[PDB]
Amino acid sequence: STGSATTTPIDSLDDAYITPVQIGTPAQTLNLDFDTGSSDLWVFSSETTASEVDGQTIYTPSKSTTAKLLSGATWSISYGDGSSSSGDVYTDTVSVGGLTVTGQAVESAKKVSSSFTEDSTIDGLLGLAFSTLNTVSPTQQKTFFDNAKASLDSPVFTADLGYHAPGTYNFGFIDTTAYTGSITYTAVSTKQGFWEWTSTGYAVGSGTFKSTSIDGIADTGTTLLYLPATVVSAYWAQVSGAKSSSSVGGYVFPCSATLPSFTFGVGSARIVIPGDYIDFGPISTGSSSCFGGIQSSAGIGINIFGDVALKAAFVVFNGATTPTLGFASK
Repeated sequence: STGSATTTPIDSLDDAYITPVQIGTPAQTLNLDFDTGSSDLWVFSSETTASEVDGQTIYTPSKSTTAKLLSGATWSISYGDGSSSSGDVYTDTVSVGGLTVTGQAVESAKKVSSSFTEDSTIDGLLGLAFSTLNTVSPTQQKTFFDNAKASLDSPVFTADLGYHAPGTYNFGFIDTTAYTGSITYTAVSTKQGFWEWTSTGYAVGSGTFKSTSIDGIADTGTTLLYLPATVVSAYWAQVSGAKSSSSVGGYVFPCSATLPSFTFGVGSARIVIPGDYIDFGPISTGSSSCFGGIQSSAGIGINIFGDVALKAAFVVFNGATTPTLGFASK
């Protein structure tokens, strides 16, 4: 089997991407944030505290003839961005773009933190990291990809995110028309539950490529590119007027700047992020100071190749017996 669905930026800045997911019988379509950095499929629901729902589409398990309460199971997740959610658990039928899993754990929110309520475009998250990170207790549950793997033509899914434009998540096949050149595969450590790999270095604009190992995660659920402070300082030093702002919480730069590109290594291959992908717009409405898309990972504990990086590439999440990650230019 295979599946294919279109993923669309939630706003004009590409702050996140949503992909429609069919849940239950008859189908309830929710637009979920496909997150290779977490392992829970959780949704706004008829159980969510009413004051915490503000425009999202909800899953109503009582209207699904295939939904079954998973007795005694609860979940609670806290994300690196400070957001959180929690609730109970159903099993139900879940389909993405033609690909169907029966018995998928659907984590129904009872509580969401304010940032989720404040974002009316995200109805929940579909985790695509390793099932070892799933938060359901007392019996951990499997991701959608983990449940679908055995049935897929190949045990893979691909992320092709657009810059200011729609893109595609494919399950079970590699679309050889979606990228240029070849796909370079690189090793993955699953010990932390993430798609964790080691970039071979970086360049800023037309500058000299610096060979240096950068360990980090391929995370479709994080907007920006978080890298070591030495690398981020080298990038922003090339932008006249850029500086790190403690009040804003990272590097800002004059909105009139033209940004240089940023290149990261995958083995001997190179992925080039165009400068425009690094512009996240005014820090506040009407400001002429703009927020940078490359930020220090220093307070995080891990480097994060988020959407800024991944949308420059066609990315293969290879779930073979020994998982690997593939990157191609596009």
